[PDB]
Amino acid sequence: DISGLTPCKDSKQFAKREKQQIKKLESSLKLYAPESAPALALNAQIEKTKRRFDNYGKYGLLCGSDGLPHLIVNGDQRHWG
Amino acid sequence: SHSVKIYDTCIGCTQCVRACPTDVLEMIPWDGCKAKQIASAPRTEDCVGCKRCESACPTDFLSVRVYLWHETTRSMGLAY
Amino acid sequence: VVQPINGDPFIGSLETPVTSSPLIAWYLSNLPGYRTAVNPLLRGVEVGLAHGFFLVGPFVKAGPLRNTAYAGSAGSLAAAGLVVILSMCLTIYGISSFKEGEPSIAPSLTLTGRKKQPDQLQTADGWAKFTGGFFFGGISGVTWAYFLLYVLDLPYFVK
Amino acid sequence: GFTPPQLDPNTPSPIFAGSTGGLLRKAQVEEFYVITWNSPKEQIFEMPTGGAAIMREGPNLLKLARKEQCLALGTRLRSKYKITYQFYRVFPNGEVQYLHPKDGVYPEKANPGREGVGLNMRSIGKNVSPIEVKFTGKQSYDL
Amino acid sequence: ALRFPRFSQGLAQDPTTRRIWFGIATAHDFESHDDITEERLYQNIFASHFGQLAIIFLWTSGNLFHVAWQGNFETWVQDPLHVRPIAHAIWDPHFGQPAVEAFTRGGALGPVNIAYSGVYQWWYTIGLRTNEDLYTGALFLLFLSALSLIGGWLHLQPKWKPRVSWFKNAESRLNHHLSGLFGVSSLAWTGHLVHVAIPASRGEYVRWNNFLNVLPHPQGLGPLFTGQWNLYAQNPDSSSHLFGTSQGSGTAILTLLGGFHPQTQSLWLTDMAHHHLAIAILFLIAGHMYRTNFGIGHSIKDLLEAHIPPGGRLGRGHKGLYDTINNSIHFQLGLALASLGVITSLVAQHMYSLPAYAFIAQDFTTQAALYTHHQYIAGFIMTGAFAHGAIFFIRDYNPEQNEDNVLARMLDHKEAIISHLSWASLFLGFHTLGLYVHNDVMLAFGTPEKQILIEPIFAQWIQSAHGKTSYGFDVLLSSTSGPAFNAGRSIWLPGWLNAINENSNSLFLTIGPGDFLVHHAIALGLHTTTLILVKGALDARGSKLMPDKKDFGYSFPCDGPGRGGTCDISAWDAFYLAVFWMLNTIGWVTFYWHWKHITLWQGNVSQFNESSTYLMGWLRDYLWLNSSQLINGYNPFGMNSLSVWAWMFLFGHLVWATGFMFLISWRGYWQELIETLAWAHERTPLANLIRWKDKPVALSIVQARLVGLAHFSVGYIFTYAAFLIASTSGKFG
Amino acid sequence: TFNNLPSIFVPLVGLVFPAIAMASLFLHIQKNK
Amino acid sequence: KYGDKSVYFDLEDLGNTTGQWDVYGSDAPSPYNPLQSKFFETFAAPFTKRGLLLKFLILGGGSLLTYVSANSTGDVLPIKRGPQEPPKLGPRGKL
Amino acid sequence: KPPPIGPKRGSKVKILRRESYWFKNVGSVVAVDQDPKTRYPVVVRFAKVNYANISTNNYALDEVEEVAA
Ligand code: CLA
Ligand code: CLA
Ligand code: CLA
Ligand code: CLA
Ligand SMILES: CC1=C(/C=C/C(C)=C/C=C/C(C)=C/C=C/C=C(C)/C=C/C=C(C)/C=C/C2=C(C)CCCC2(C)C)C(C)(C)CCC1
Ligand code: SF4
Repeated sequence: DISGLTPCKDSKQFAKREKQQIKKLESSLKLYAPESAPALALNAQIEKTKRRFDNYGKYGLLCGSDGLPHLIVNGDQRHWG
Repeated sequence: SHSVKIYDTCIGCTQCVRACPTDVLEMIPWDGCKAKQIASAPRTEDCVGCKRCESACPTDFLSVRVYLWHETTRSMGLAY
Repeated sequence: VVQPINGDPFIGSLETPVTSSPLIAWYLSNLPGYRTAVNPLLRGVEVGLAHGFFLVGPFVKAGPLRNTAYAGSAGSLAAAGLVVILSMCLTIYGISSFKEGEPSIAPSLTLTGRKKQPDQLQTADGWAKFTGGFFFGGISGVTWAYFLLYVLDLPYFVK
Repeated sequence: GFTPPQLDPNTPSPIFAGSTGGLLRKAQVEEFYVITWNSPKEQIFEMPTGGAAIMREGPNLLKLARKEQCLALGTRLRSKYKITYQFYRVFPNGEVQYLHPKDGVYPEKANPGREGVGLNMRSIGKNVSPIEVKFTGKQSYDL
Repeated sequence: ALRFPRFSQGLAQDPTTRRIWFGIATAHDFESHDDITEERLYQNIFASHFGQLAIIFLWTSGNLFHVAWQGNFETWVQDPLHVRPIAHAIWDPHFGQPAVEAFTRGGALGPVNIAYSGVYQWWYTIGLRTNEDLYTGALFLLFLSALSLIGGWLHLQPKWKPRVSWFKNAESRLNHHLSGLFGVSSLAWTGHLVHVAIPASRGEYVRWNNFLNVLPHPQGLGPLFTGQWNLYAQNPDSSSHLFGTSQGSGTAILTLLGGFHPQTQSLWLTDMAHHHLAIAILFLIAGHMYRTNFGIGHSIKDLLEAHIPPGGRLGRGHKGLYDTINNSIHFQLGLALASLGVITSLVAQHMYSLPAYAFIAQDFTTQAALYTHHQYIAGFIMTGAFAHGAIFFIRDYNPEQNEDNVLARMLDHKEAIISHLSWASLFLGFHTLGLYVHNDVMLAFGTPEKQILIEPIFAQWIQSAHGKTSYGFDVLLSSTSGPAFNAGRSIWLPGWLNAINENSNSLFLTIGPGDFLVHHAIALGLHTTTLILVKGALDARGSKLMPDKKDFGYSFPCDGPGRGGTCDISAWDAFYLAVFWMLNTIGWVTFYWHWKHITLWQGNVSQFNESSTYLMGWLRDYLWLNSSQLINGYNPFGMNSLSVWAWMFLFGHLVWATGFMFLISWRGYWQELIETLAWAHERTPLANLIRWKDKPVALSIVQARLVGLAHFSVGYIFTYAAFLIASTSGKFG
Repeated sequence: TFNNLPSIFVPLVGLVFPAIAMASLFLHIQKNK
Repeated sequence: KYGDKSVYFDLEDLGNTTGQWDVYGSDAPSPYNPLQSKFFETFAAPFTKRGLLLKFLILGGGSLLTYVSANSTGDVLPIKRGPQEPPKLGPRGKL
Repeated sequence: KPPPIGPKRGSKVKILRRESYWFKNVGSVVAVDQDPKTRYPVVVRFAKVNYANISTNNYALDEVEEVAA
């Protein structure tokens, strides 16, 4: 919660970034059949995005007002990763 | 015009003057080296400053040395 | 007939049809730039008259007020101004190139090898007379071009 | 007082159809560096003013533009054609200064009879700094 | 010397046209002029400084005169927030009637130019509420210019001709300059602010006819002589003050309440008065330091010979440094330009944040023009400081008179300095460009959550160390229990806190990862410009490639193609490439400034905080977006007031491209081209009559370098001025 | 007349002062003593 | 001798050698009429002193320029016509 | 003296000449001109060339100093 940054596991705009990217990749997914290679690759990228956002949530990253993970370099023990 | 100077580190290899396209230099006898000759620069008025002399001086830094100075019509290499 | 200048191959020029021919050399030799024998004042008068018309040309029809009623008058006025400036730069040229009384720096020789008289135009007083002729001729040519645009507007193009 | 100048006479010039790299007004008010050479045969050489010239069997004469032109020509002559050459300097007043060997020998053979000038009897690092010659005409290298 | 350069017979004996250029360019290099001395050098410098002061006062008088004659200042005083300043009128006879109609602003009967210099705000804050005031000021500054001119004339005459022993009096000069020229000068400025500017803010106009009668404080000088100075801080314009009228005003003249005036969003005039007073005390005390004709004081020579550390770390210390500075005018000039550039950047960094002029924070083009101005000026002044240090190391540095001293031990580890500055610049450029590119890609891959966003924890810590509660560090001023907050709890911190916490003003902006990255770009620029300049200065005397570089001077083209090649080897060329990197650095600084501020003023700080972390945001959301109203200054259908800024924009583009000609192309192609041209002119009939007097030649390499940099920098400056002024004026947020 | 003074001074300055200055400076360039 | 077979270095006639030739400078006499020549001589001899010509040119040209620009109205140059249009209020009120 | 005056042929030597490329760098003496009138007899051969692609240069006796190795 340092530097005025909310964590990403309890951020609103971070989840909004997630939803927006998922809707963007789904808009490009209603043009192919759900079993062909393009739709399978799009679904794989979708799961990649969702796990990416959830991993950035669970690591305790700090997401600012713009909703993107702001890395802390000061030397805080929580942010040595 | 330009001020060409030959320092006492010269080995007398005659490349400074065999490279000089304007007859500025000339080898003279000397007693400071095994070759018993050193370069001199009488005709510095004909010196354009191309530094072909010191691009052919095989010494630690240089023995011949061209100093850019008052540029006249012949040091500027003008046919007009 | 591209043999060199005066048959001299180590001079930087050639007697090609454009330079040294019976027609073009004659034309370049009987016009007021090269009339080395006549005094420079008449030469400058001729030169200034010609260039005054040549300058009034592209000031009336081409200019900021070409479409207005002030096209001819103000264009001729700008041409006279450019003429005054040209006499100005000619004047500083005559002052800067040769001082007061030296002999002419022009060649005293011709292609045929005759030791001709030097062109007194290149002297100080000669160039001054040439500049005076240029100014007089140029203002006169400007006002005469204005007069011809005034009284004889119909044969010339308006567009 | 061992080698006199040669005082080039009215020799013929090479056969050349004329170029634009020739003598401009510099010759008409300043020097123009005549060169003289002596050919064994009527052969063809590159002119320093651009273009090809046909040198004449025997003595030749060329008035090109400047010192570097005649010396480049003479070096090409001596290296490619193995020919003795000598060139001059012709001021507009009339004097003809002899310049290339100035001793009858080219300026590579250290032949005695030439005084050494432009000669600083030291290594090149032992020149004084400019502050030591501040406000003096001698810049750094004339002591 | 026979021809135009009377100061160098080597250029007068030059039949070419290089002599004109080199007589222009070396006109002011007195210590290279022929047949001169140190006396004449210092005296010409003194007369030149008089001429510079004359030009400065004349230019200020022109500003005042044109604002009084052609301006709308009397209208700006009434409604400053909603009346546009006017620099000067315009009579351009090339103008078309649409342009006469568009450039008619500020309630003028003719075309005008809007004063983006802020002179209106600064004149209005110091009194000067009529055109007659500005007329009197302009006439007095004209008198001062004539005064400087006659002074510099007579100080050249043999009767009034100071000797070099007088110029070298570096202790009397220091004492006098400190005490008078700073302390008494700021004291007189306080005596203006207390007698004129504050009364002009508090209402009544105090002018020369009635400034002896008007008490600046109702108890005149009793509080000062009796020590009761607190009586000058009783009614400090308690937060309802309208600048220029007695409503909500007070009686104080000297305060430390800090913060900003609420109406003007500027600093209090009483704070400025007390400030200039306090620093006047400090400078008047410090100017009684150095030894003079009265027996007491310090000798800087022994101050330097005494500051030699035992241990030999610095070696011979500062021994022999007084003599190598006082004799060396280039060392004085280098130190002076160092300090001047740093304080110029300080002027910028503190006028954007702590504006000391009424209604300059709320107007938005002057606050950007001034910052950009003073920062480019500071960058140039800094490049010049280093260049003159290089010129010192060549011309005026005597290695024997300062052997093994701080300066000599300095030149020893020049390779260490150059290598570690190279490391810093290489590290910064590598990393920060990599991060900007990573973010460019992560946006280009639609994954902005993967960006390298480093929150600037240290600058945010300093901000929270000054009272900014936008981060929650609560340390030394945001913590109420901190003793630093408790000390100034009753002096300045209420105003300073309601200023720094107010997110409308521009001091201590809320910074984010883009600010971190562009600050590191700035560090790259500073370290790299420093690298180039320091390397040129330390290799000015020589290196391994050219050890006798001191003998060739500071400015020489090269040393030939031998030894691999020696293009741009001189310290002048280090200065050159450093001017390039300086323009780049200040461009980064001012781009950062202008975008952060235009986003703050528009309201969408999120635009910067989201888009500044990837370079396509700067190319799209700053350059492409804010250039919308500029390039449309004149369309195929009509024009507007920003036509001049678009024309200047393209003009600067043009010269910035023309510089690439002199930089990329070098001398030889142009000499050959001029040889062909000379052939043609000497064999073209009717122009054979005309023969030049100076034999035409292509520009010398060092010259053409300088010319390319002149075009390059003129284009940099004019382009960014056009863009900044037009973007901040097309909207004013 | 104050509105007519730019019309006198701008054509004066920006055209004549170049005439005077550039002419006199070209003469100062092309000089010999 | 300059006219010998391929000889171009007559050291006496250095003009023919260096190329000093009036390439088109005809020395033919005045082709103008004498009367108009005398007319132009008498009517342009005032412009014989180059210094007085320069002073006259600069001063009279500057005078005529100032006269034209001061007596000309807005009909011939829009800058003197003035706005003849109401002023637009700038952004953010006028600031 | 007719015996050698300078370092031995092969003695790795240091350069005290401030203007040379190999300043404060070691060398390898390949020859010493025993004529007692030349100014720079010490012909050194270094390992790395200078900017002119030259690995050898003449040095004086006082502009040279042998190392303890
Ligand atoms: C107290 C006596 C005194 C005073 C007042 C001065 C005053 C001055 N001397 Mg000095 N001088 C003195 C004694 C004095 N001298 C003595 C005894 C000697 C004996 C050796 C000299 C020798 C000497 C030399 C050799 C030279 C001078 C020069 C100068 C001038 C410096 C240039 C300038 O105006 O910038 C003045 C700058 C400031 C007042 C302030 C600069 C920095 C501040 C901190 C910046 C921040 C505030 C900023 C100003 C705010 C601006 C806001 C807005 C209003 C724009 C100045 C007039 C130079 C000159 O011009 O020659 C005439 C010069 O070359 N002096
Ligand atoms: C063995 C490799 C090696 C080592 C140990 C060093 C060590 C050093 N270099 Mg150098 N450097 C090297 C290679 C090396 N460099 C190469 C190949 C280049 C050309 C790109 C440079 C270019 C360079 C510059 C321009 C600068 C340094 C600097 C430095 C210093 C700071 C370290 C730094 O910032 O990294 C610098 C690293 C780079 C710029 C990236 C290049 C490094 C490459 C990737 C390593 C090459 C390894 C090699 C090919 C593998 C062979 C393995 C072998 C078993 C076969 C340090 C003394 C700086 C300095 O002097 O400041 C004190 C400085 O300014 N170096
Ligand atoms: C965008 C243009 C640009 C860039 C990138 C640079 C970059 C640099 N300049 Mg500057 N410079 C420029 C323009 C530029 N300059 C201009 C216009 C001039 C005027 C002539 C100068 C004048 C100048 C001087 C005078 C000096 C520099 C210095 C430097 C170096 C500073 C150290 C640093 O930050 O490097 C970090 C590295 C980089 C910025 C390189 C970026 C490229 C990446 C990292 C390479 C890897 C990409 C890829 C994997 C490689 C493969 C590519 C391809 C073959 C497949 C660096 C190489 C200084 C120096 O050398 O200090 C060490 C120095 O003294 N430059
Ligand atoms: C053809 C293009 C052109 C030209 C020639 C002009 C001409 C002019 N404009 Mg501009 N203008 C133009 C297009 C043009 N305009 C366009 C397209 C716009 C956009 C719509 C404008 C917008 C505009 C504004 C907004 C203003 C002008 C002004 C001016 C006048 C400036 C006064 C002066 O004499 O300057 C003198 C020249 C300078 C100050 C330049 C200084 C730099 C020089 C090059 C260096 C000098 C070298 C050296 C130190 C001195 C030696 C002597 C030297 C003579 C050689 C002048 C009449 C101003 C005006 O009317 O005020 C009177 C003004 O405020 N113009
Ligand atoms: C080349 C050369 C030269 C020049 C140089 C230069 C130009 C330099 C510059 C430099 C610079 C430009 C520098 C800067 C610096 C800075 C600093 C060093 C800073 C510091 C700071 C501090 C210390 C702070 C403190 C504080 C704070 C933090 C805030 C608050 C307050 C206080 C005070 C507490 C010379 C001539 C010299 C000589 C020769 C060589
Ligand atoms: S090139 Fe150098 S070492 Fe060789 S002869 Fe000439 S001066 Fe002597």
